[PDB]
Amino acid sequence: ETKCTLKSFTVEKGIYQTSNFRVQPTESIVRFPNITNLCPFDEVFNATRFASVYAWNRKRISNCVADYSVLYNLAPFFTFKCYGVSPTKLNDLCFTNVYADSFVIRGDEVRQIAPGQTGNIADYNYKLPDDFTGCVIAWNSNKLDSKVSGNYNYLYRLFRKSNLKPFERDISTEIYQAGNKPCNGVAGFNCYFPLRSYSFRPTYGVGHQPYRVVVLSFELLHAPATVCGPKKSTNLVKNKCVNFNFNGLKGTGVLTESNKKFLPFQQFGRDIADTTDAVRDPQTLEILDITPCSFGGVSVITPGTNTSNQVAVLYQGVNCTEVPVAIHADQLTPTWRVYSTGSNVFQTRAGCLIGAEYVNNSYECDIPIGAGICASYQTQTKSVASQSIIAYTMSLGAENSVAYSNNSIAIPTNFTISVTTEILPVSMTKTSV
Amino acid sequence: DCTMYICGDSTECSNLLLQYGSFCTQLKRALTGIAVEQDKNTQEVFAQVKQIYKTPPIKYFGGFNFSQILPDPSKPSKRSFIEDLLFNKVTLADAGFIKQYGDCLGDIAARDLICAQKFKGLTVLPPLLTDEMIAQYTSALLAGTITSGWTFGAGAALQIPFAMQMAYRFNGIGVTQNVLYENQKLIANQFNSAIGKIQDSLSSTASALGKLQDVVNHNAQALNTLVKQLSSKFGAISSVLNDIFSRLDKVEAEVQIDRLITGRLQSLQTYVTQQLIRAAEIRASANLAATKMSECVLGQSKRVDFCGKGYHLMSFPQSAPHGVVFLHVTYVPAQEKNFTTA
Amino acid sequence: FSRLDKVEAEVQIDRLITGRLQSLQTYVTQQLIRAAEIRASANLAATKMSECVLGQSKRVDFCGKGYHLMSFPQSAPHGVVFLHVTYVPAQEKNFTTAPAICHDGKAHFPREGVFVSNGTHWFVTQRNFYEPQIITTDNTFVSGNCD
Amino acid sequence: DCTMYICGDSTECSNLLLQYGSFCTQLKRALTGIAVEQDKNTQEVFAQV
Amino acid sequence: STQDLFLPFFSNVTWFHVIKRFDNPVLPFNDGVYFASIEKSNIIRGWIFGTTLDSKTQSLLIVNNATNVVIKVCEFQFCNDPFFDHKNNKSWMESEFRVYSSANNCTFEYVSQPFLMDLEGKQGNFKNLREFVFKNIDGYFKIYSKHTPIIVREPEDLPQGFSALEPLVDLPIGINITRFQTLLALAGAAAYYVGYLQPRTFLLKYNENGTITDAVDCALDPLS
Ligand SMILES: *[C@@H]1O[C@H](CO)[C@@H](O[C@@H]2O[C@H](CO)[C@@H](O[C@H]3O[C@H](CO)[C@@H](O)[C@H](O)[C@@H]3O)[C@H](O)[C@H]2NC(C)=O)[C@H](O)[C@H]1NC(C)=O
Ligand SMILES: *[C@@H]1O[C@H](CO)[C@@H](O[C@@H]2O[C@H](CO)[C@@H](O[C@H]3O[C@H](CO)[C@@H](O)[C@H](O)[C@@H]3O)[C@H](O)[C@H]2NC(C)=O)[C@H](O)[C@H]1NC(C)=O
Ligand SMILES: *[C@@H]1O[C@H](CO)[C@@H](O[C@@H]2O[C@H](CO)[C@@H](O[C@H]3O[C@H](CO)[C@@H](O)[C@H](O)[C@@H]3O)[C@H](O)[C@H]2NC(C)=O)[C@H](O)[C@H]1NC(C)=O
Ligand SMILES: *[C@@H]1O[C@H](CO)[C@@H](O[C@@H]2O[C@H](CO)[C@@H](O[C@H]3O[C@H](CO)[C@@H](O)[C@H](O)[C@@H]3O)[C@H](O)[C@H]2NC(C)=O)[C@H](O)[C@H]1NC(C)=O
Ligand SMILES: *[C@@H]1O[C@H](CO)[C@@H](O[C@@H]2O[C@H](CO)[C@@H](O[C@H]3O[C@H](CO)[C@@H](O)[C@H](O)[C@@H]3O)[C@H](O)[C@H]2NC(C)=O)[C@H](O)[C@H]1NC(C)=O
Ligand SMILES: *[C@@H]1O[C@H](CO)[C@@H](O[C@@H]2O[C@H](CO)[C@@H](O[C@H]3O[C@H](CO)[C@@H](O)[C@H](O)[C@@H]3O)[C@H](O)[C@H]2NC(C)=O)[C@H](O)[C@H]1NC(C)=O
Ligand SMILES: *[C@@H]1O[C@H](CO[C@@H]2O[C@@H](C)[C@@H](O)[C@@H](O)[C@@H]2O)[C@@H](O[C@@H]2O[C@H](CO)[C@@H](O)[C@H](O)[C@H]2NC(C)=O)[C@H](O)[C@H]1NC(C)=O
Ligand SMILES: *[C@@H]1O[C@H](CO[C@@H]2O[C@@H](C)[C@@H](O)[C@@H](O)[C@@H]2O)[C@@H](O[C@@H]2O[C@H](CO)[C@@H](O)[C@H](O)[C@H]2NC(C)=O)[C@H](O)[C@H]1NC(C)=O
Ligand SMILES: *[C@@H]1O[C@H](CO)[C@@H](O[C@@H]2O[C@H](CO)[C@@H](O)[C@H](O)[C@H]2NC(C)=O)[C@H](O)[C@H]1NC(C)=O
Ligand SMILES: *[C@@H]1O[C@H](CO)[C@@H](O[C@@H]2O[C@H](CO)[C@@H](O)[C@H](O)[C@H]2NC(C)=O)[C@H](O)[C@H]1NC(C)=O
Ligand SMILES: *[C@@H]1O[C@H](CO)[C@@H](O)[C@H](O)[C@H]1NC(C)=O
Ligand SMILES: *[C@@H]1O[C@H](CO)[C@@H](O)[C@H](O)[C@H]1NC(C)=O
Ligand SMILES: *[C@@H]1O[C@H](CO)[C@@H](O)[C@H](O)[C@H]1NC(C)=O
Ligand SMILES: *[C@@H]1O[C@H](CO)[C@@H](O)[C@H](O)[C@H]1NC(C)=O
Ligand SMILES: *[C@@H]1O[C@H](CO)[C@@H](O)[C@H](O)[C@H]1NC(C)=O
Ligand SMILES: *[C@@H]1O[C@H](CO)[C@@H](O)[C@H](O)[C@H]1NC(C)=O
Repeated sequence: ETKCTLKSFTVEKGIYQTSNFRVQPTESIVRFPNITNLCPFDEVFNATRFASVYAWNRKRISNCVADYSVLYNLAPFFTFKCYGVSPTKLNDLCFTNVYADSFVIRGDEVRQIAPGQTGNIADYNYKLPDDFTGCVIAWNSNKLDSKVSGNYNYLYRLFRKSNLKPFERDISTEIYQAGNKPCNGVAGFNCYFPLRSYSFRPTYGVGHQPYRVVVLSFELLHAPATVCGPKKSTNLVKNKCVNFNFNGLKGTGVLTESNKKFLPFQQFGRDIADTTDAVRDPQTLEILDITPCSFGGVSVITPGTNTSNQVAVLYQGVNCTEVPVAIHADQLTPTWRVYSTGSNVFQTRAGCLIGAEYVNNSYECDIPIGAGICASYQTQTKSVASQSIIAYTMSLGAENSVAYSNNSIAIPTNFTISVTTEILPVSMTKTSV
Repeated sequence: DCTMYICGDSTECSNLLLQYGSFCTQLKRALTGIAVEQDKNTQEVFAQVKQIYKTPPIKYFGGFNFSQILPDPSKPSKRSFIEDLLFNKVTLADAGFIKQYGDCLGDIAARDLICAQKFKGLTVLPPLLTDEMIAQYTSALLAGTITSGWTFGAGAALQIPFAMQMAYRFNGIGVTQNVLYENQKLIANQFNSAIGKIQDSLSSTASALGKLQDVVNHNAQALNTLVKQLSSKFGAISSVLNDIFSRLDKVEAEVQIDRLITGRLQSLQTYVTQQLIRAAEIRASANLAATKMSECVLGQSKRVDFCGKGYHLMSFPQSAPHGVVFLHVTYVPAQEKNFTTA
Repeated sequence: FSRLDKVEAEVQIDRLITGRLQSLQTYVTQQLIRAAEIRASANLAATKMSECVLGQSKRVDFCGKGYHLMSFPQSAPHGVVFLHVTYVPAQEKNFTTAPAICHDGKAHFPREGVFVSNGTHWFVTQRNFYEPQIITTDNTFVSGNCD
Repeated sequence: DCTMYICGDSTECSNLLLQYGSFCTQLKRALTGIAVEQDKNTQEVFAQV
Repeated sequence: STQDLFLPFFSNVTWFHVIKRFDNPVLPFNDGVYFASIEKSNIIRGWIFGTTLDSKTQSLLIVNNATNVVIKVCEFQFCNDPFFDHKNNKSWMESEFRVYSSANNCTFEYVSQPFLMDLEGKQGNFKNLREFVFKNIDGYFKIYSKHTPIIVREPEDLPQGFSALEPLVDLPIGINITRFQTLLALAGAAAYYVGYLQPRTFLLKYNENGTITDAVDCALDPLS
């Protein structure tokens, strides 16, 4: 791993950083609230009639299991367009407050139901905001609701004094004026009843025949959930690394029981970095801490490669008892499990040091480990002999008490003339690009 | 860890990061370059003696009272009285002490900011020279100075009586050595009183070690900013990396994620540049501090105002968190009379 | 450019332009920071040329470990090597010493150097090399009474 | 003024700038850091009496 | 740090006070409202919200009657002096319901129990403070509230201290609200206060229990 980090077949004497170790999760976990009934979707998708789009009807969907697949398998209603999610995720995710908005329009006006659009249908009777999270569904209804004498009980507001707000509804029936004079009462010149009808007769041209529309406008991922996709809760587990999901909040971490007192209206807690670090469990109402699985830097300590291939490893910031628990019965980022055997393990103040043997006698610092410890390759033979990596507390210099006394002096009877080199950089290579 | 900072616990973000590759390795190499410089700075300043001098058990020095700048053997840490004040003025954040995880999680996870930085892959590494080994080098420089004067700088330490060392100093400032011996009890009482005022100042006022606290506050501020930058949306749909992969297809999730990758990678590049510029400023201070160790502790300097306001006599080094404190001793002329001259 | 239209080739190329331009900006910043570090070394090397080659420096350990005598500059690739020459004192002896000699009510101090005894006699010697001399009114000066 | 430099007299650009936020505050703090250094340099050089 | 519609600090709330004196006036409701009453024995019972109040367009109603609640939005024709009669329950109880004459096209209704309980155990003259915030934002009407039983101030009002409103309810009502009004019982001694929300950056302090415990209105003064 040091050879690949440095991109070399020969590694010089030193301590080198390498890829951080990370414990991988041992299982996946899923939690959703135990809502067992399939949602009342079909209670709108095959029903008597839908409201006139000037007075579009809004249904709240809650305390139930969504399954988009079983409805789309039944329903002749062959269309999709999404804005805040992919359709492929709708089966995976879960939702807070869910409203289906139900109405009828012409097949060519379907494009106006997208967010940010304009034209009188979008301006005067149904508006989606620029940050709409949801999808638009539509289907032709001429097979069921178009009539050759006409079905004029579908109405839309052609006139309004100003463009309406997102998710406002307007059922006012007072007259409207394009002439500048007060056209009071029931009519006037250039003045109008504000609602019109659709010429839905089966022999019409394409895109004028009736389309039934439903817009789903769900909130998701940051508030207590009431409608979930159809996947199944697992058991809960604690003190172990897992791929959790709570209410659609995917993440890898270790769960733990918490004393963070979430108030009744809360569902998630977050850190200064805007990430979820606690979450109340949707099945049993307790708060769980979320911590990232155990990880840290890995430093490799080597003599020069042309001196030897044996190396020691420092797991920086890690308590030594953690490394025997980091045993490769599961996956870890470093695949080279063999260092886990230990027997010569030392807890330095800088981290758990493995493969170097700690010795009681000091030396000059050869490779710096940290916090007063250094490591070196030498023949450990104080008492057949072999080279190994030792670790030691560094010497500062020779011990020397001074023979001071209140009337003693030392004076040199001779001298040495010594010549010493000192080397200083003056320049670096000029470069142009 | 650029991978855990940019792509916090995400597999698929880590595979998009590799399209940049070498960009993270430049950051790792640059921060490792700064980290080795800190140990080198500390060696240049403190390891100016190849022998560890001890002071003798008879603590008498012509009436000068070093008992508050020398080690006190009774303390578990072998620092002096004045060093044990200095270590309380500078409130540190994380000396790289290992976290046994149970100290990171639970109650402490609610309020401690060091564990929160670590969970974003930002780690403070320990110095090679611990505060006890810096206290030992500082004791060696001081024991050398009070028992042997400048001589331990130029060769082997040669003993001299401390009042005869002070006479050599007085000749150094152009005052004839009889002016020491005729006034030795006064010169000692003045020095002992002046050392007493160092403890009083450092025990009384907070606004003294600001030059060292500012270095801790700059690193703490720069990491708190770098943690807070993870909140930035960079024009993506969200900050939360999971909430993008949980809501989009691999074709346009890659547009929402590449923004967060670009913005977070630029945030690390800014931190490393800001750290290199400070490390250059700290180095310049370490080169000055090593020069003052050589010219004010290992010698007497005739340079005006280099070793404090006055004429330089002697200086005594004391360790402090991330720094050095020099107690400079200076002769200052006090009561002038007018004379006629020719 | 061999695989796209001018309308979306401009999206694929602008990425490479943005990333490569950021790579040069990083190199120039990294070069300016080193050039500042090299300059600081050149300012030191010019100061050592002035104070250790063109002169003798009384600054402790500035011109090498010892007492500075002379230094000789040598060129090297991108740098300078100084051969510093230093007097280092080598073979010390313990002596008894005193701050003053009392002779005739008057107290005597060394003019230059220090008083020493081999154990029976007394001498003046210069501080940094043992060369003993008989104590005289030419080796010493007087100030005050002995008490 | 990063707002004035980036989003010169524009309201809606200023609201897009806030999606970065802290990035401008680092610039303001860094330039304020240089500005206090100039006064300190001038005190160190001239105010020696 | 958050930007929302909040009540600016040290702002002039309008103050209303019943006795034979009554004050049921219609007030504007622009961007949203802080409403509070310092109250005993339930005299205030709810609010009307709308734009016309005379069935030509819908309007909202909230009421706490004797044993429960109603929340409804409809083409109401509200009575121009809406009130209830009880006189401390001296000899008769709930009987007349002067709130609307008609309720034509209705598009949401809800019913519950007796909203907002009193303090427990009582104490001498010990009144309680009811606080609310009402917002209307892209079809949703959002209600936040707090209750704090606190010792009565006498010439003073709206007492010094800090406490945060929890979120109560969200109603998907889909209507323009521009004006609002308050419902009272017929004597009592209730007082109420109305303030207007404005867009304003607030910096909030959360303690280790995660309750908001202090705040700075960043536009109040240069120190803020
Ligand atoms: C919500 O309802 C509001 C009131 O029903 C409405 O505001 C109204 O808008 C019209 C048209 O802008 C105004 O009509 C008057 O406009 C000016 C004076 O404001 C005059 O020059 C005109 O001749 C005409 O009289 C109303 O005065 C105005 N009323 C109020 C109280 O603002 C909003 O537009 C509605 N908002 C939505 C999103 O539906
Ligand atoms: C001061 O230090 C000098 C060393 O730096 C020292 O010089 C050395 O003196 C010894 C004799 O005392 C010489 O030893 C050799 O002498 C002859 C050969 O020349 C042989 O008989 C001996 O076996 C031995 O090999 C050293 O060679 C000589 N070194 C040098 C560099 O000249 C002085 O004697 C010292 N002076 C005082 C006053 O202490
Ligand atoms: C060198 O300066 C030192 C600081 O002024 C001074 O130390 C102080 O000495 C006094 C007198 O011995 C101590 O006074 C205490 O003595 C005992 C200690 O158990 C107590 O019973 C008394 O009540 C009283 O508090 C000081 O405590 C002591 N201070 C310190 C920091 O140790 C030295 O005496 C001076 N040395 C010389 C030679 O003058
Ligand atoms: C301390 O150093 C002293 C000076 O080098 C030394 O004293 C000297 O010792 C020699 C003998 O080794 C004397 O030589 C004399 O011998 C007799 C004395 O009566 C005379 O006939 C001779 O002519 C000759 O003068 C030196 O005169 C003598 N110097 C003095 C000033 O008395 C000591 O021996 C040394 N002491 C120790 C303890 O080492
Ligand atoms: C408080 O006021 C509420 C309305 O102002 C009132 O609600 C009313 O309750 C009655 C009885 O449940 C309803 O009467 C209808 O009930 C069903 C409807 O299908 C039928 O069996 C009955 O024949 C009758 O039509 C009212 O419709 C209902 N009013 C509304 C608008 O909700 C509460 O009962 C009142 N509570 C107290 C304690 O005063
Ligand atoms: C965060 O919420 C905590 C739980 O409610 C709260 O702790 C509680 O604080 C009170 C007041 O200090 C304690 O009251 C008791 O204090 C001692 C015994 O510890 C007794 O002398 C008193 O008579 C009284 O009974 C509660 O015991 C204590 N509860 C717990 C479980 O420790 C904190 O105070 C809250 N934090 C803040 C900043 O308000
Ligand atoms: C040194 O002398 C100056 C002024 O000259 C003296 O003037 C006479 C009063 C007398 O002292 C002569 O021997 C000298 O020639 C002193 O300056 C004065 O100081 C006082 C305050 O002490 C002040 O009121 C005067 O205005 C000053 N006058 C001037 C012209 O400066 C100075 O104080 C003397 N130095 C010392 C150490 O005493
Ligand atoms: C200078 O003297 C010290 C100790 O004082 C001496 O003690 C006697 C032995 C005798 O020499 C007296 O004239 C002095 O008063 C010497 O320190 C000793 O060194 C030896 C090794 O050489 C060691 O075994 C002892 O333990 C040391 N003792 C102490 C108390 O330090 C010192 O070596 C002398 N200096 C020189 C240059 O010889
Ligand atoms: C609002 O309510 C009124 C009264 O209920 C509705 O007016 C009646 O509507 C029905 C059904 O279309 C007609 O059969 C009646 O003849 C109408 N009566 C009168 C007097 O107009 C009105 O349609 C409703 N408006 C909306 C938008 O729902
Ligand atoms: C590494 O972690 C273990 C805990 O798993 C620490 O062992 C604990 O030590 C404390 C103090 O002696 C005891 O009170 C606990 O009972 C121990 N716990 C267990 C389960 O052993 C160990 O001290 C840590 N090591 C380091 C170097 O921090
Ligand atoms: C549609 O709904 C009716 C009830 O309204 C039901 O009888 C009928 O079987 C349903 N048809 C289909 C195709 O599901
Ligand atoms: C799940 O639902 C069943 C029956 O609906 C109930 O008995 C069980 O308690 C629920 N689970 C939890 C955790 O409450
Ligand atoms: C490294 O060791 C090999 C022998 O294994 C030797 O040939 C080579 O010259 C050595 N290189 C250095 C720089 O020590
Ligand atoms: C170091 O020496 C002690 C005795 O002082 C001994 O108990 C200990 O085992 C030695 N250290 C190691 C690493 O074995
Ligand atoms: C040194 O001399 C002083 C007197 O100045 C005396 O108090 C002390 O005990 C002496 N100590 C030694 C070790 O000679
Ligand atoms: C509050 O109202 C008074 C008038 O009664 C006025 O003097 C004062 O300026 C107002 N303050 C604010 C902040 O509106």
